[PDB]
Amino acid sequence: IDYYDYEKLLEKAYQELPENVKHHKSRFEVPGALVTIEGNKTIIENFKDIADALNRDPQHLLKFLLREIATAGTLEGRRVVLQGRFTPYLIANKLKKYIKEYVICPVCGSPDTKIIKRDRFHFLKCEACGAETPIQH
Amino acid sequence: KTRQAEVNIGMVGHVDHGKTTLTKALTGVWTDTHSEELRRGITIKIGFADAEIRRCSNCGRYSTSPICPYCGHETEFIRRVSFIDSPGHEALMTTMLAGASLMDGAILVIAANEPCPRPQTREHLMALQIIGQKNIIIAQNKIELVDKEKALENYRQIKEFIKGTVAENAPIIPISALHGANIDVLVKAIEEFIPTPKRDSNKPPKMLVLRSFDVNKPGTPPEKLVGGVLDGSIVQGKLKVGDEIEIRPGVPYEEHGRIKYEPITTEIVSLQAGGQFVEEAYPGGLVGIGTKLDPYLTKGDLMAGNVVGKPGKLPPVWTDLRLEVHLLERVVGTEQELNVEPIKRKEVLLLNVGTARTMGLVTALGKDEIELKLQIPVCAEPGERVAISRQIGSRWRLIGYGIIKEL
Ligand SMILES: Nc1nc2c(ncn2[C@@H]2O[C@H](COP(=O)(O)OP(=O)(O)O)[C@@H](O)[C@H]2O)c(=O)[nH]1
Ligand SMILES: [Mg+2]
Ligand SMILES: [Zn+2]
Ligand SMILES: [Zn+2]
Repeated sequence: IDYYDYEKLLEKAYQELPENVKHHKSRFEVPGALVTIEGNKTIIENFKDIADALNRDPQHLLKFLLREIATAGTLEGRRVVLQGRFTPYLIANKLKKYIKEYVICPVCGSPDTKIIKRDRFHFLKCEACGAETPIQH
Repeated sequence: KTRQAEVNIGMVGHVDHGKTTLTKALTGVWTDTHSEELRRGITIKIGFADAEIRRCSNCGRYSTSPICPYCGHETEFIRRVSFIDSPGHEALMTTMLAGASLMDGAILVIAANEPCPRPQTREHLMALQIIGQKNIIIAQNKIELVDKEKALENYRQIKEFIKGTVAENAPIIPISALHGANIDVLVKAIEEFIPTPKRDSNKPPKMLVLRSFDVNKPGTPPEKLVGGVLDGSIVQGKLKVGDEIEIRPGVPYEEHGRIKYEPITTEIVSLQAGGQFVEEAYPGGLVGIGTKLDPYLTKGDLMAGNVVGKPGKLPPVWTDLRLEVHLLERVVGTEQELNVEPIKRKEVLLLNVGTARTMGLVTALGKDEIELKLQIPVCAEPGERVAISRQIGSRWRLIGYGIIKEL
């Protein structure tokens, strides 16, 4: 895809564009990543804001990351320490996926999905439609 | 050679469309010691940020990161570049006109959620136009803030804005510096456009010293603890460890006349470029030279503004200066500040050439030409562009530029 075909470039630009912001149903309160790479460690000190905006636990996300990524981190007073170096977009791309498979309903898109547990199995989901997707993916 | 920075990309655009955000986002991961990720500069408040453009071997996409942002595999080094960012619509402007010999390309960041040509955005395109910088990439940012209707209207606007300019053939990449929408497309474009030029390394060396220091600190070892160190942008040829260099204006002496700078010579001990130490540095990014000089001479950035090169082959130092004045048609500011009254005999101007900054006194007037005595000698090659800035109240406002002529 050549750089002069603005159109395609535009649609290519909106798929990467997050959910909450990309399409119809918009949880819109998700503030973008704030990344600070100090010395040899990456720190997203805007974390709380993200989780609290996604209405998801704090450590439920710390994990999803260290999963998609291979580092170690600890949460603290609304910030997070990552053991290596990660560009704001690397992280920016992982949060995108989280919202997609842990905060949105695939039948009726709704930021209102919630983590539930009705067996040792983590079926979590929707307070609006009622669909209970099995999410561990 | 080194994997050091091969080209200086200037980050220009309005003062809020997002130039600084995009820069950090792309350079954050390439700042390890004695520089937490981002800060602006000395007199040319210019700032240099390095970034390694890499290619994901698995998905095939480009980024500025070691681990593919998307798939997660290891990326491959393709090149190292350096962005020149600067908070302050003026400072950038001054830098561009003055040290146009530093940039090799520029990335015009234009916010999509505002009328295309903003007062400031025009001035840069105006500056880029004046220094013959044609290698330009346009970054329509904040695409996530305008529905596809407005976006296309903005796109069109930009197109009308650039036609008949140096950025007439520049791509218009819709991106999101915040979320990273199309950063891969962008980074890739930096390779398509703005490639490393063909430079004949054999040309005699010339470096514009941006800063000078005394890395010494009561660490106390008395042995071979480093001497004076200079940081600058090689702009011609190359410097090599073990090279004998000639600093330009030089060190001042005790009033025989009043003030007199004598050119000084020293030997290069070390060279930092790309985060490591090399035996040979080239243009692109910042270069940290280590000398055998008395740190007492470079401490406090006194050497700043000087030029380095091989003894004999350097520019001509000047004590006086005539210039081919060209006042600019500025739009940013207030009507007063705007319509610049022509320079007057005896007015005290602020001059910028290379990395040197000095006050000059207008001692002559002609037709679109003037004369000036320098407060501080400045090392310059005739034909080189000099930034001219008048005061206007408490601040210093750029009113135009002059062309170095012979007296
Ligand atoms: N929504 C959104 N905001 C952005 C984007 N890029 C930059 N910004 C915001 O625009 C403002 C900053 O632009 P900034 O970095 O200050 O611009 P500068 O003034 O040219 O230095 C900040 O609030 C940024 O976080 C983007 O892609 N999307
Ligand atoms: Mg800024
Ligand atoms: Zn649902
Ligand atoms: Zn990849």
